Amino acid sequence: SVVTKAIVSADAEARYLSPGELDRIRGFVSSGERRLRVAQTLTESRERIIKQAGDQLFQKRPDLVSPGGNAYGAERTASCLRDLDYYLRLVTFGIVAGDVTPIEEIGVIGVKEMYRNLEVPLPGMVEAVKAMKSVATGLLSGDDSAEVGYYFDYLAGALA
Amino acid sequence: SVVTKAIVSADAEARYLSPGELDRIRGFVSSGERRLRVAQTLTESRERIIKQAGDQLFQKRPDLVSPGGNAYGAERTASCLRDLDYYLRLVTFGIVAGDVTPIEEIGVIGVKEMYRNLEVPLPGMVEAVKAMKSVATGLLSGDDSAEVGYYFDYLAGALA
Amino acid sequence: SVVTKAIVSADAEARYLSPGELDRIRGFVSSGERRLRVAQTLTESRERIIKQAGDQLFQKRPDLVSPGGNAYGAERTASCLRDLDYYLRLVTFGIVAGDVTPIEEIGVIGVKEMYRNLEVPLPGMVEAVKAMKSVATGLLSGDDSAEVGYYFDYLAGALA
Amino acid sequence: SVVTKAIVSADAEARYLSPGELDRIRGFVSSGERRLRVAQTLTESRERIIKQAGDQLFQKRPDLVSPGGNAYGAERTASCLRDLDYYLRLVTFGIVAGDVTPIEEIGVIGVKEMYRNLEVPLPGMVEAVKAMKSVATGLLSGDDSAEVGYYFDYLAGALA
Amino acid sequence: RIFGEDTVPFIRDLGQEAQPSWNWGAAYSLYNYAAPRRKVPQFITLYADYVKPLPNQHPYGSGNDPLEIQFGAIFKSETKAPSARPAPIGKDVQRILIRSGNPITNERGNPAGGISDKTSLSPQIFKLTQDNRVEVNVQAVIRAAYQQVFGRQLYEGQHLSVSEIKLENGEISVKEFVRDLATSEIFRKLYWQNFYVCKSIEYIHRRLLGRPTYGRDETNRYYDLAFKKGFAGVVNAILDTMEYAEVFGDDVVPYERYVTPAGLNLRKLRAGTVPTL
Amino acid sequence: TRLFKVTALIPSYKKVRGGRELQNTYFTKLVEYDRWFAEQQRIQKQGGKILSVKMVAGKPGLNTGV
Amino acid sequence: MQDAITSVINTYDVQGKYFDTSAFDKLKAYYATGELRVRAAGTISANAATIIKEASAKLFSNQPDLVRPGGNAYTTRRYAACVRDMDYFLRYATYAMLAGDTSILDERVLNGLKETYNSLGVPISSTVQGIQAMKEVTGSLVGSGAAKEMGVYFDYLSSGLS
Amino acid sequence: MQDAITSVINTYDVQGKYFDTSAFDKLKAYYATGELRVRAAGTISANAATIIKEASAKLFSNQPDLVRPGGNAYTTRRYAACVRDMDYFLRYATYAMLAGDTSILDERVLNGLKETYNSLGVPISSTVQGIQAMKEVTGSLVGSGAAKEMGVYFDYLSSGLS
Amino acid sequence: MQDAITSVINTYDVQGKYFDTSAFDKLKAYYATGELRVRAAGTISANAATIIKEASAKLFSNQPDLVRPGGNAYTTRRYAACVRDMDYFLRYATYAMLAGDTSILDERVLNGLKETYNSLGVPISSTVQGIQAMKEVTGSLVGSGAAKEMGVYFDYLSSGLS
Amino acid sequence: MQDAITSVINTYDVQGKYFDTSAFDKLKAYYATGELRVRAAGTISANAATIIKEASAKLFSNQPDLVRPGGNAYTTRRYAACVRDMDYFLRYATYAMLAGDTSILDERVLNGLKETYNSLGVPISSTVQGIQAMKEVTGSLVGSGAAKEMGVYFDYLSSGLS
Ligand SMILES: CCC1=C(C)/C(=C/C2=NC(=C\c3[nH]c(/C=C4\NC(=O)[C@H](C)[C@H]4CC)c(C)c3CCC(=O)O)/C(CCC(=O)O)=C2C)NC1=O
Ligand SMILES: CCC1=C(C)/C(=C/C2=NC(=C\c3[nH]c(/C=C4\NC(=O)[C@H](C)[C@H]4CC)c(C)c3CCC(=O)O)/C(CCC(=O)O)=C2C)NC1=O
Ligand SMILES: CCC1=C(C)/C(=C/C2=NC(=C\c3[nH]c(/C=C4\NC(=O)[C@H](C)[C@H]4CC)c(C)c3CCC(=O)O)/C(CCC(=O)O)=C2C)NC1=O
Ligand SMILES: CCC1=C(C)/C(=C/C2=NC(=C\c3[nH]c(/C=C4\NC(=O)[C@H](C)[C@H]4CC)c(C)c3CCC(=O)O)/C(CCC(=O)O)=C2C)NC1=O
Ligand SMILES: CCC1=C(C)/C(=C/C2=NC(=C\c3[nH]c(/C=C4\NC(=O)[C@H](C)[C@H]4CC)c(C)c3CCC(=O)O)/C(CCC(=O)O)=C2C)NC1=O
Ligand SMILES: CCC1=C(C)/C(=C/C2=NC(=C\c3[nH]c(/C=C4\NC(=O)[C@H](C)[C@H]4CC)c(C)c3CCC(=O)O)/C(CCC(=O)O)=C2C)NC1=O
Ligand SMILES: CCC1=C(C)/C(=C/C2=NC(=C\c3[nH]c(/C=C4\NC(=O)[C@H](C)[C@H]4CC)c(C)c3CCC(=O)O)/C(CCC(=O)O)=C2C)NC1=O
Ligand SMILES: CCC1=C(C)/C(=C/C2=NC(=C\c3[nH]c(/C=C4\NC(=O)[C@H](C)[C@H]4CC)c(C)c3CCC(=O)O)/C(CCC(=O)O)=C2C)NC1=O
Ligand SMILES: CCC1=C(C)/C(=C/C2=NC(=C\c3[nH]c(/C=C4\NC(=O)[C@H](C)[C@H]4CC)c(C)c3CCC(=O)O)/C(CCC(=O)O)=C2C)NC1=O
Repeated sequence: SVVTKAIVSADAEARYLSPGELDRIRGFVSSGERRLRVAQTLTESRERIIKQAGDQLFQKRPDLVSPGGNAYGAERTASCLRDLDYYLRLVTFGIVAGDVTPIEEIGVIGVKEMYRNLEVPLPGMVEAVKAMKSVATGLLSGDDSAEVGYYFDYLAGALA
Repeated sequence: SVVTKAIVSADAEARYLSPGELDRIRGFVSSGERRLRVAQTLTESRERIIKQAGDQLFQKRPDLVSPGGNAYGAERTASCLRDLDYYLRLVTFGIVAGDVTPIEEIGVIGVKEMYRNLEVPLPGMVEAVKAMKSVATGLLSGDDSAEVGYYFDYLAGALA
Repeated sequence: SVVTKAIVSADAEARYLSPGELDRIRGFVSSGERRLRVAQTLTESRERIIKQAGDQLFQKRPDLVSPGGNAYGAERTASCLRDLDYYLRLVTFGIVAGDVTPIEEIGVIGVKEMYRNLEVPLPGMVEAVKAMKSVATGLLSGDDSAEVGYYFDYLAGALA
Repeated sequence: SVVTKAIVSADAEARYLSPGELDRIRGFVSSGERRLRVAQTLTESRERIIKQAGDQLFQKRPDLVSPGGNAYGAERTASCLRDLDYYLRLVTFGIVAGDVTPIEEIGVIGVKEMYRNLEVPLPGMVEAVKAMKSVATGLLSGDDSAEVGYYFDYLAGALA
Repeated sequence: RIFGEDTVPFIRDLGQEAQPSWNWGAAYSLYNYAAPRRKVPQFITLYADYVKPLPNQHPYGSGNDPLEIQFGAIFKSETKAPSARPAPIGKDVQRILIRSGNPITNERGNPAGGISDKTSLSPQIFKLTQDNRVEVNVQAVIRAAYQQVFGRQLYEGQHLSVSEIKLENGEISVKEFVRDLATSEIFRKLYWQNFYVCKSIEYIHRRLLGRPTYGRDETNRYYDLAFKKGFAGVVNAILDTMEYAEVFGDDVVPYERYVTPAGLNLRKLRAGTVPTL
Repeated sequence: TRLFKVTALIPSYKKVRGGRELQNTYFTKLVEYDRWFAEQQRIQKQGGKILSVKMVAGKPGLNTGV
Repeated sequence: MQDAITSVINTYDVQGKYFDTSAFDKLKAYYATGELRVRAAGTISANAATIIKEASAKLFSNQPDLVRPGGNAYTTRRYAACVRDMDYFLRYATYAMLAGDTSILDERVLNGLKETYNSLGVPISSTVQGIQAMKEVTGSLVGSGAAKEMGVYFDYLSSGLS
Repeated sequence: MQDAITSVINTYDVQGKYFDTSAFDKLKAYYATGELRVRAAGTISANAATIIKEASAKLFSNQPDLVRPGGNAYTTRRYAACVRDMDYFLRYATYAMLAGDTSILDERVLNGLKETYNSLGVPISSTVQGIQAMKEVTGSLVGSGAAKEMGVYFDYLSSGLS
Repeated sequence: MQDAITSVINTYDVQGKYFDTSAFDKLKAYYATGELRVRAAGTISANAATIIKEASAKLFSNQPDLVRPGGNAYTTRRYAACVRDMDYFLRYATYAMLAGDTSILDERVLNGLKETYNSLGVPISSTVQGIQAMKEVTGSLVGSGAAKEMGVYFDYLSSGLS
Repeated sequence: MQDAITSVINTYDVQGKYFDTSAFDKLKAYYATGELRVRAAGTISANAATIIKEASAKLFSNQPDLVRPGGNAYTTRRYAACVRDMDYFLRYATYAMLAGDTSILDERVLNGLKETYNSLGVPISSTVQGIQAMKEVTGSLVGSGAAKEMGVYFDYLSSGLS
């Protein structure tokens, strides 16, 4: 979270928190309810976001669900949608926390080794998360959309 | 090569070559003639090998040449077969060198970076390498087949 | 041995053995019968080789046995021949191992300071090992004599 | 600067700036307007602040301007007040920059050796900086008083 | 006087007439068909060097000094363009190095300047304090270690993964991680086996201690360590110096502490960064 | 004789430093045999106290394989 | 390194002057563009691999001999070095765009880069063309207002190599 | 570094070409010479101390000024430095002979040796004389066939110094 | 030397290719800027002594130490040498601007110049500052576009001395 | 580093000759002046800070622009570096005087100092003026003979820089 980031920076520099990051903490706690309402607005739209993103991904990449591809078959497409579920939940966690820390610590560290073990193509992941970004930004107003897109494109860059 | 690797392994500890290294070089220079014969037999028959290997690869992984695939289209398939020709040339270089060294520098360092910058799927590369190995071992006798198979196995594991 | 060196070199980069290391191990195990017959031949004629080596040393270097020398006296001559016994045993160890690591870490590592602590001239040691090489290569067959000679040359270069 | 420090941290790690670092820069550029207002207010009042702080210091520590004191005489008192003006300008630079880096570079690194070569007392400097903080914070608003006093206390600790 | 109206000029080298001694090597470099291949002037430089103190130079010549860039190990070559200046630098000559940080923290004036408090002039320091037995500081320290030892990140196949795992797990310290990097086969390939031995020693010294060598004491010591023990001997000896221990303990990644005036000139004298009048 | 397991206490006698350094004073680490003589010397230089040393990886008294 | 704020601070400190109207105008001009710079930096960070893709593909389409045998980028190792250098250029152009200053380009990138490339045999013209290709590819993603900002730093790098 | 095999491989790799009859002829030549090269390498490894012994003694006998006071080799330090340089020369000539290529000599020894010796005050004529001493000393030990092979690498070192 | 037209000709000749649309576009760009280049060159040639006067005055006013005793420019001979160096920098910047390429700058100024100043003890930083002074003085006389063009080559000289 | 005794030892070792009467005469002269040297060194050590204070005060009074904005000694950092350099010069001059040989100056002080200061931007002439002011201050404290002795080393430093 933002508080954790400020505390670890202070501890690394071995001094108390300055008025600047104290103001950072005040601003973060002042915006908590907006983060929670954004987290809901994403949460009711789980199925619509995930299914639209999967449809767009397999529109751009028919080879993935083509015979011989990674997502060929109903069960493997279900696993695709479940991975998108994981990443949408992680984006909600990041929005609530104020930074991307839950996103990496749960789904970015070691993701390349995991998906190499799973024959999962990383370009497919980045296209899927870009589709989820485009879908999720439409659900929100501009002020919410910008911050949510920050988490989404951080995740896209990390997957790439 | 064997000589190069032995010399660098000697130089790193500032010593003359040990009896084991000299014996290894002796074995290599004694096997040189059959190594050249293997390099022959792979070299003349390579239009065949490339064509059969590509056909087998695209049969076992139709997704690559399906719409949305990496090698979709005549020109990208041509680039695919060109890469196969590159790697089989590297294999003959390794056979004459007696080590996987020329393969390693020419086509293993940064290969993941390059096939990410091209989004060539590494599992497809590994499948193509196994296809080339099977086709090439088909045209060699058992003693030659094992030797060429070691280099193909190194290439496939490196791309994996 | 050869297997130990290949395994540690491969594990240095945390990787499986290269076809080069597999090939050197294969050549090592392929030649086990000849080197083990060499070990037979050397261990059967220990006392003869040791005696002629001592005689050749004493005639080549009358300095050591003359009064005031390191080898003057019956006990010190006995220690001389005892060290020759040790070193030919180490040569047999290296021959069966296929690498000079047993010789290295039994009789080579710290030998300089050791014969400094014994006031033993290192030129005397190299003359001893050259005499041992000559006597052993005289008895061995043409192909086996060279293989023994390379280990003896390693030992000679190691001492001084 | 905040931007300089974020860029240097990202460059040291050979990475792009993270969402947290961009968030810090976003907050900094948002607050830049009021920090410019604070700096301009502190700049317009330089004569009043320097004069009032100088009289407060000299009445609080008469021994500096007494005969035999460091600042005794018109020219030495002028040099005293000119150092005060230097540090006021440095505080304004820190205000605009968002951190104490301009202060450190221009007037904190090597300050003790310089004033030791000048026979200038360090407690006198610390009390002068404290008087400047009192005068400036008294003239300007309470909300900006904390922000300005942060840099003033940094300077007071540095010269202490 | 020498040629007159009717005689073609000739080279007046040894045996033709008396030869000057003060320009001997330069002159016989000039009376060579490879003289046009050298573009740096050699006589103005020589006659200026005869009347001036020693330059800021590696004790084995200017071709032994690498460019102070992030990565690469770029040296001047004697053969592509000679451009070679030899200097009679003795064994006790101590080079003048410039601090990458607080100027008065230089060890020549302040022997305790290595343990001095870091200013904002100094580079980023990476220290591992994480439980020394989820943390992003460990990965940051790993990347900083790769950035110092190699100057850059390596490709994925080249990572010392086992050493990294031991690093976040706490079995080894940052110093042991740096040692595993610097003694690795990849470091030997990149910075040892393709270079002149003293060039490799100089570059490795700069990567490991963060400063160029001071003179022929250090260069000769590491040269003899090369002679006796090889690349591993040199690298282990540099890491086993006391100076390393005071400046970089077991916890902190090495960083650049000193530069040469040429390396400073590379950054400062670019038209953007030159101080405007 | 490959790996030693060494625990030690190294107090600070030259400075008073305000960062976190509890990990630097008391620590248990694995040192190689070839590294251990120099490591023990360096620890004794700094005024540290060596509490326990144990052989871990290798086997004591190996004439070969070390 | 030196950014726009530090550049103004230094140019006034060397004069010994306090901030005047011109100084505050420069500081305002920097602070006004901060949101654009941060948004562009975020976009470039999230799309760096795509930018390198498209610039490399364009460069090796105009000059296919670079990646074919006998070319400087012909091997997996040298192709990796090429795309790595392009990534370095993109990262430092983003840094220079955030800073508002070209100083970091001079003191972390362009210092000795031309002579290093001359030593290595790296073709300078082809590298300048790759930098230009990164410039067009980035301009599409960031938008015109940020495209103009990235253009000056890409041109600074190109003139440094050239 | 580079040996004969790697030299042929790199030539055909830069040409993007295939191993033709000429390439296989060169490979056959190296494999034919390999056993002689290995025997010579082992012999030189056996007698390296002896070769340095005799070459140093002969060089200092032909030019006794070096070891008398005022000579470049007059001290224990400078004499040991001379012996260390000669031991490098022997070891690296042996490496080049076993490889069949002088690239290792170039990059590891000759790139920077002239300037090092000129800065140290080391005589280069006398160093070439010492290299020739090692040359004709090792020629007797390795035999005429192996001497003809090691001589080209000793002459390469001498020409690089001269 | 080499100019823009010769640069394009050489680039296409090494490839063995005939001119295509890109090469013709580059040639057309040079032909478009030729008239501006000629005007700027004539203006500079008319006012070279002036530009040297203000640049030297600026440099020696901001750094008076250079011309006091113990300074590098302290004598009539060394002051004349300094102003001669500035004159040559200006002339070759004009040559490069006319040619459109920095090849003459390298060949006739920058090859071996830093070594020469290092031997002579010339402060290269002060020389670069004088070059920057000549740049700003020249720009005012030549106008906006001519100033940008001339500043390209002045900055090339300054970075080359680096 | 070599003193008078070491210089005699080396000039007799290069010849290979033992000591004869002349060497003993030179050594006796050095011991004759040794008491003066030790007293001067002790006096200078006792008052190093004072000497630096008047020397820097005189230099900055004679050249006020140095410590004003735009001068090379305008910062606490740069002022501290300046007085640090002055301490270097005093300490190494004391070393050279105590050794009776100017070798240490060439050996540890004047080597690469011109290039270092020229890269930093330090005024060489003003540093020489600081050295001369330090000479004047040191002379009055050490007395006439010790001043004449220290003057040769101060003049050596000033001529080495200039
Ligand atoms: C919260 C962090 C987390 C993640 C992200 C995660 C991913 C993950 N995906 C898996 C399988 C899978 N994942 C995918 C999805 C991929 N297929 C491609 O077409 C798409 C580009 C892409 C999805 C957008 C597929 C097809 C599989 C089945 C592969 C197989 O079983 O062979 C599996 C193996 C378990 C299973 O088969 O159900 C894991 C662990 N696990 C975690 O603990
Ligand atoms: C921007 C960083 C910077 C600083 C801070 C700075 C301070 C500074 N103050 C100086 C003189 C002085 N400074 C003082 C000030 C002292 N008088 C009292 O004791 C007070 C405790 C104290 C001031 C509150 C005095 C009295 C002098 C005159 C010293 C003399 O001439 O003997 C000098 C000597 C040169 C000169 O007079 O111009 C410097 C360099 N210079 C810098 O470049
Ligand atoms: C003005 C300063 C100056 C000096 C000093 C100088 C020395 C000098 N000595 C030379 C030859 C020589 N010099 C000597 C002298 C040495 N032989 C030893 O026995 C003795 C220790 C010593 C005589 C005392 C010899 C023997 C040669 C002939 C070298 C040869 O041709 O083989 C040569 C080359 C021939 C020529 O002059 O054209 C030079 C240049 N040249 C100069 O311009
Ligand atoms: C951030 C977490 C952290 C903690 C908690 C910590 C405690 C700590 N205290 C230490 C020394 C010490 N600690 C004390 C304090 C004790 N003296 C008594 O009078 C008091 C009852 C008591 C303090 C209230 C003293 C006196 C020493 C010096 C060692 C000695 O001489 O006994 C040391 C080792 C030596 C050193 O300072 O380098 C540590 C590691 N270090 C850490 O990094
Ligand atoms: C000798 C070392 C070396 C190698 C190996 C190498 C490979 C290489 N392959 C490329 C493109 C390609 N490579 C492939 C191959 C893929 N198609 C399928 O996905 C398969 C999984 C796989 C082949 C089995 C394809 C389709 C392209 C074209 C990509 C595009 O259209 O942009 C390119 C880009 C430029 C070009 O095509 O010439 C390179 C440089 N270059 C080298 O210097
Ligand atoms: C961060 C500042 C910095 C930079 C930028 C830098 C450039 C640089 N590029 C290098 C290699 C390379 N760089 C390139 C890229 C070029 N050649 C291709 O044709 C392209 C046209 C072009 C890129 C667009 C290539 C192909 C190599 C391989 C050359 C070799 O290794 O011999 C190397 C050699 C060291 C190594 O590869 O590890 C350096 C030092 N060094 C630095 O310290
Ligand atoms: C000033 C420093 C210095 C020293 C000391 C020194 C010693 C030295 N001893 C030498 C040979 C020798 N030294 C000795 C002495 C040994 N014989 C017995 O074993 C004794 C144990 C011992 C004497 C007590 C002998 C017999 C030789 C002749 C060896 C030979 O000719 O091969 C040589 C070779 C002479 C030449 O090549 O012309 C030198 C240079 N050199 C120096 O620059
Ligand atoms: C592996 C490539 C490599 C080589 C070869 C190399 C040579 C080399 N030789 C050196 C010293 C030396 N080398 C020699 C040898 C010469 N003088 C004698 O007269 C002979 C004619 C001749 C040898 C046959 C001597 C005498 C020194 C001592 C120089 C001195 O201490 O001033 C030194 C400097 C040691 C120091 O700092 O004092 C180097 C670097 N360096 C390298 O990186
Ligand atoms: C014992 C041999 C030796 C000398 C002489 C030496 C001088 C020296 N002075 C330096 C900085 C400096 N030196 C000065 C001194 C100047 N300021 C004024 O103009 C004066 C005229 C003049 C001094 C009287 C200044 C201001 C700096 C700071 C430069 C900067 O930070 O940009 C530096 C670079 C920073 C560092 O200390 O690492 C060196 C190396 N170093 C040595 O190892």
